[PDB]
Amino acid sequence: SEGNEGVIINNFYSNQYQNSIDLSANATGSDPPKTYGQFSNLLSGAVNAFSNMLPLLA
Amino acid sequence: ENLSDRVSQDTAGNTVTNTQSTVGRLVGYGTVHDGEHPASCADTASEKILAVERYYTFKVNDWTSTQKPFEYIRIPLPHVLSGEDGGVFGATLRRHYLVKTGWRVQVQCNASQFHAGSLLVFMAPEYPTLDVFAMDNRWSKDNLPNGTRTQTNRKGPFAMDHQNFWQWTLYPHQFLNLRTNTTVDLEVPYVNIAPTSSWTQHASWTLVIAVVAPLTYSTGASTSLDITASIQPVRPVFNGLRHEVLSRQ
Repeated sequence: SEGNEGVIINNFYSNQYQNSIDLSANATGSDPPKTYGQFSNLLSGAVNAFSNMLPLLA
Repeated sequence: ENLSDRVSQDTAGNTVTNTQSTVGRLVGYGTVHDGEHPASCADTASEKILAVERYYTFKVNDWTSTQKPFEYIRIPLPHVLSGEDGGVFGATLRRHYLVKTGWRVQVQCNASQFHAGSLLVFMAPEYPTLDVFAMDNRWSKDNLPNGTRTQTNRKGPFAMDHQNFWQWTLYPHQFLNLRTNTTVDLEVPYVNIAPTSSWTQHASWTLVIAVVAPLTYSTGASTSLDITASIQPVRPVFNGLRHEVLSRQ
């Protein structure tokens, strides 16, 4: 059930603050999101296709 | 080691050449000998002899540290293959008056990644050879670049056998650069003053091997690099059958 609290008013602090956050873990693991934000260093020119090419060795 | 789109084979009869470091086949004048009959001959030609359309392989010489730039070795055609080393080619050639053919060559020379140097291999029509049309014996810088003039012709500007080697690359050629390749492949079509040739007195094409960047290496590296060649007559067509030349020499 619930405890000993019987106030009519909506809790002034939201729940994620008033209480701990119950989480549940699934047995088989979970995939991290793909990206944690948009910060990134980028590697360009990695590959090919296009230059002063095919004078270039085989 | 040698790679992939650089690994290449060429089958000629019962003959096949393989290289693991090619740079492609340079086809001079951009055409190949078609094997067509000479329009100046009423007689039907003997053509398509399998025993003749193959590669003849023999050694040219030795490349050493000593060669200087532009020293060369000449291999007159068809003459070099008219003897015993010419097999059925030679044998057929000595009994015909006339021959019409193209040439397909491969010259070979290996060193290592610790050697430095480069050869220039070219093929040239009407290149001035020895009188007797034989392969040069030793490397020479003989009669370059103004030709051979008469003893007394003290003030003559030059002779018609001049050869300005600074321009030898105008000829169908390929470089044998030790850091890059081990073989050079060339092919030339038929070219002459007439529709077919009286080969007996004319060496219309010469295969030339010249040093352009002298051989360099540190101690313990191989010291003399042999140079060998594989030559194949391309669709030779013979006419004017008679007895044997004989003095084949």
